[PDB]
Parts: sequence; structure tokens; C-alpha cells
Amino acid sequence: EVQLQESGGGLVQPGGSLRLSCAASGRTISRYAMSWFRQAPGKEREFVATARRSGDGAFYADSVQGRFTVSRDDAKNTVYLQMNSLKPEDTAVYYCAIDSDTFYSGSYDYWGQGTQVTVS
Amino acid sequence: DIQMTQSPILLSASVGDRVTITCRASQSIRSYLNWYQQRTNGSPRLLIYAASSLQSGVPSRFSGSGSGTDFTLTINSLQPDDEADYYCQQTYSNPPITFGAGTRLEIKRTVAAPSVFIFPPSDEQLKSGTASVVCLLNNFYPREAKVQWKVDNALQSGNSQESVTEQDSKDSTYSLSSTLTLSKADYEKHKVYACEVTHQGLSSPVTKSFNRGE
Amino acid sequence: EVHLVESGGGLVQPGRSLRLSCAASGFTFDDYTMHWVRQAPGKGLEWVSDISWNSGSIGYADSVKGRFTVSRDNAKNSLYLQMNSLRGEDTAIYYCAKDMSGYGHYGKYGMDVWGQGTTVTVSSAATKGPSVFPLAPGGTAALGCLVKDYFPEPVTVSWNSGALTSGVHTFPCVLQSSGLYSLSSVVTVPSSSLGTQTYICNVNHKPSNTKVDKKVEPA
Repeated sequence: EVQLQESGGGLVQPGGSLRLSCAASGRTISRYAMSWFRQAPGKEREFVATARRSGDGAFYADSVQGRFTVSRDDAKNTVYLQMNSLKPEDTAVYYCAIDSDTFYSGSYDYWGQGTQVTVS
Repeated sequence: DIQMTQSPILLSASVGDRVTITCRASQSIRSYLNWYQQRTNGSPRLLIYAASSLQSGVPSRFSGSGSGTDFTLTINSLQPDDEADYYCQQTYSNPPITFGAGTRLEIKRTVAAPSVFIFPPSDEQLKSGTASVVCLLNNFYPREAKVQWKVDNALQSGNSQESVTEQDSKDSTYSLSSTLTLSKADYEKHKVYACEVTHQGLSSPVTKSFNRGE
Repeated sequence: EVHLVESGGGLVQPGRSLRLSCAASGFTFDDYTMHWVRQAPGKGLEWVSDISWNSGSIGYADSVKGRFTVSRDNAKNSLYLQMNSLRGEDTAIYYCAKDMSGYGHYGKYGMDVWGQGTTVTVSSAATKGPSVFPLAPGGTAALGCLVKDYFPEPVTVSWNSGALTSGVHTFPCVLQSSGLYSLSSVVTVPSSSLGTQTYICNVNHKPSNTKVDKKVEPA
């Protein structure tokens, strides 16, 4: 079925920028909202951003509003999280997930394995 | 009859944004297309007639374009007061004058996951033949959410109704109630009552449950 | 100022009749086309009927043709809608609206003036007050009251005789399959307040003179 693969993470200085990619294989994802989540070690997983279907917009967590931007490359079956103005508090494993519900209720059935982001 | 197809159903945008609402006629209506605004609990208000003529008294941030079959209403700078339903209307073919099905325009905010609460039926209600089990999803954004009822781990279908509040004017969130209605007899056959909630702000569904009589 | 006001809405049994009026002021009513438009609970606008200045042109939506009759009396600046054989799908708020066009007024065909509307409810239900049931209760608890099986709208719910307003959500009613309405009213309060403070919901249903207080206490 679908496999999700995150990339683009790594070590970055405070104030720096990274672009995460979430590439989907096995199934076309242009009909589904794609979300970004993050989890620091031993903390709760938290929502970061969602890119709904092209034309339906994007929504953001308060912690990243004005700094991170979600976008889609539907032809390459991929979505992105552009992360500017990175802060120590942003360090975490970052995950992408498909919302399997086309009406956007947040049925997150498929997840990537994650990619580490370290700001320091 | 000319059918009017209006899109999107729910337009979520930020103050200052340029927004557009579309209205496609099923056959040509020339420039005989009107646009109305309806605030919650208010009367329709004419914004645009003849496809692009701005009605007197309506702010200049409202404009309409189009001819024939394809029309758009643009708010070039969304303001707080523009939260409302919007309707297109053709008058070329009469009878009947027809309307689009409506667009709700709302002001976007950051994501807030619902807080969930489950409430069992009261002894008082049960004495009388019916059991109402209530699940509350409180203070969340965006509006889309899914509630699933499970009774002794069996998923329920067809015996629930939902009601949603209007977007809160202070904090821009929604709340939602899902009520599961059973006969008292059916309610008393089971032990565990669970309300399972999904929202795009939740990484895993949130389940609240009670054990009957405990 | 230009003004329209609808009157004549109310409860009606299916199959029965009702007459709506629309009183106009602030413009020359005799010169303009007038319209009836309706909006079912939670639904969009639906055009019903129109009538030209001199009553020579009349149109009807197919769903009402043969049951509804539009008319006007220009001497009394009034528009009318006689509704017969009412069905449950005629339940709606009925608006009268002024056309921009009419006698000597050509080329603009928006509906520029609207009334506040008059509510029509087609139902077999009898008038009945709600039953009121407690919705019993991190650092935040929720408690409430279920307000069930009342007819017609509205009910009002207050908490602690109006002293408690922050964090209250009184949901919009739902029409149940039985033909009766229900809603819940909930409130979020400190979980620490559950042992020390008293929460009472005060339900008022004026059509039936029902007043019910319900103490909402932990189980």
C-alpha cells in the first residue's frame, strides 16, 4: 500500500532553515490531506501543520505559525515543510502522515518513520 | 431550469487575504447574476448585481466578474465583518430564479484539538424508557471531526445525532455534541460505552469511556 | 428608510393553510416587482414567487405551484402569500424582497431590500416542555444538562440563574425523528470546584410555561 519517507532533517544552527520532504510511494496521495507532526524524546507527539488538497488550504499549530510553511508537489506525490527561524525548542523527530479521510477528520492511518531535526 | 453550482462550501481564510467564491451556471445567463451576503441570523444583503455592479453602500473591497456561465465574487481584502454565508443568484431564467447552494466564509485560526468528555444517561432518564449517552468535543479548530461510538467494543451506526456550535466569536473555535440514543432495554444489556474522536490536530484518536453503573 | 416587514408566520399542521403578509414603506411600493424567498432550517435560500407592479406577471417555484398564491394590494403597500396544503418541507423562514426593477425601472435586477423574515413551522407535534437530565462530571471538568423532547422552539438554558456564563456552550437544537426538539447545554469548570461548588441548569420553555431547575452533581 502506501509508504511514506521523510527526508531533509539534520543539525541546524538557531535561526537557520531546513526543508523537510515527505515522499509517498505505492499510492497517489493528491486526494488526501498530509500532515506534519513532531515528537521530542520522552514527550507527547504534537501537531505541526496540514496541507489539505490543493485549493483547500493549510492550517498550523500555534508553535510554528509564521515560521514553518507546508506545501505540496502533487505531480511527484510529495509534500514539504519549509522551516525558517529554527529554535532549540523545535528539536524533535518530525513525522508525516496521510489523513485517510477525504473529508478531513484526521484519520491518520499511514505514517513515515520520521527524520531527526536538531537545532543547537 | 438553470442550476447554479457554487464553490467552495466552507472557505477558511485570514483577515487581509484576497478570497474568491465561484458560481457556474448550467447554461448561459449573460450578466444577470447577483451576489448576496447573509450574516448569522440576519437577512440577505445585496452586494453585486448584473455580475459586476457594486451595490450602493457596499464596501469597495467587494467585486464581481464574469459573463455567460462562469462568475466570481472577490473580496480583495477580507475583513472580520465578512464572516458570513454568500449566495449567487441568476435572474435570466425566471421562473424559477435560482441560487447557488452557498459558501460559508470563516476567519482561520491556528489548530486546536478537541477536549473530549463522555456523559452517561441519568438514572432519572432510564426510569422512563430511553437512554441518551452524550459525547462533547470542546473548543476545537478546524471544524472537521469524526465521532465513533462503541458499545462493548462494537461499533455503532445509525443511532447517533450531532450538533455543532457556531464559530466562537471570542476564540474562533467550534464545539460539537454527539448523542447516542438507545432504548433503556438495549442500554442495560451492555457494560462499556466509548466515544472515539479524530481531528487533524490529534495524532491518535482520543477515546473516552465509562462502565455502566460505575 | 426603505423597509419591509413580514407577518403571519406560526405553527401549522400539515395539509392546513396560512397567509403571509409583507408591509412596505419608505419607497414607492406600487412601482416595483416583489418577491418571496424562503430558507429552510440550516439550508440555503430558495426563491418562491414573484409579482410585477400591476400584478400582470406572476411566477412560482415548481415546488409550490398550485398550492401557493401571491398577490398584492398597492393601495395598502402590502404583498401577500396564501399558502395551502402545507407540507413539512415548507418549514422555513419566509422573506419578502423588493426588486430593483419595475415600472420605469429597467436594467437592474438585484433584490435590494429584504425583510427580517417570518418563521413558518409545519408540524403535527403538540406543545410540550422538555424533560431535563443531568450530564454529570485533568484540571478541567465538563458538566451539563440534556434538554429533551420539547416542541416548539425555543428553550433557553442558564446556569446558576445567570451567574455562570463563562465556558457555557448551549448547542443548537436538533429535530428528532419523533418531531420533537432536543439540545444539550454544557459548561467547563475547574475540576477542583466539583466538590465545593453547586451547578444548577435553569431551563425555560415559554410555549408550555415549563421551568425546570436541575442540580448537576458528581455521580
